[PDB]
Amino acid sequence: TPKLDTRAAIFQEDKILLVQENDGLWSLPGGWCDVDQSVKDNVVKEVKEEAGLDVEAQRVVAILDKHKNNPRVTKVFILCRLLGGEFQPNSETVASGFFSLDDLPPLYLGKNTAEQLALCLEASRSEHWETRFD
Amino acid sequence: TPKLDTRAAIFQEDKILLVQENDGLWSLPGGWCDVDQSVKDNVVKEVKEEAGLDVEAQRVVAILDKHKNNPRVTKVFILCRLLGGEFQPNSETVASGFFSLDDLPPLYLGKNTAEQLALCLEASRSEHWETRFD
Repeated sequence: TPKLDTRAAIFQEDKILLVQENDGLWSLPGGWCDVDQSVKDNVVKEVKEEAGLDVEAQRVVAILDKHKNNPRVTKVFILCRLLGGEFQPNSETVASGFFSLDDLPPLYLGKNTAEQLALCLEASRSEHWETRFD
Repeated sequence: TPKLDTRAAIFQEDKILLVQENDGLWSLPGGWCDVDQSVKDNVVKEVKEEAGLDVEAQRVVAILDKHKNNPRVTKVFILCRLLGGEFQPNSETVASGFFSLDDLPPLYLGKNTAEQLALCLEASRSEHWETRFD
């Protein structure tokens, strides 16, 4: 079957949380779903490990086919609510920050486009949401 | 990553479409997601192949972990809207029908519980829907 990728979208003052990798590109916390873990458990653990943050998985923004949306992977964008924490040294990422969608840092487009981040912001602002899929 | 399973929920007069397998058990059309196909393309093709029906993928009912909900699989329940067609001979299923949730036939519980079918009915009746996940 297609490989599962999970991405967490965390907002504070409508600014999105992004993590920076060794190559200097920025992306939503996430990655390939651990075989023995569910989508929700996987995003929450990845946010803790990559951004030092405690979050609660809240809403499925979108389930998207990488080939149709990014430069065989099914990508699950999960809107998460911040509980707390702070960035800590780790083997996966080197920095994190809250970024305005009008002034984004260089993105790892294969992981998340500006369009997908804008979709996540719209999901965070909506009382009702229709999960997108293709 | 976990294997992806897609299930299509099709309603007519609030009765759900179920397909019967060689073992005499009934389930929603679906199966493991083809590696080169998206979730949507995969459910639509599986409905055509298993039930002889043309449907349009509409809504993500739920993305559920098999281990937490059924007797390492991530299950995607998709609400589909019927376009037309009729049951035809095939190598996967032997019959199909619309069943009332108050009088269901014997189910392949590993594929779909009565609870998951009831969840799909609730999604078909709701103008707004919050996609469930765990």
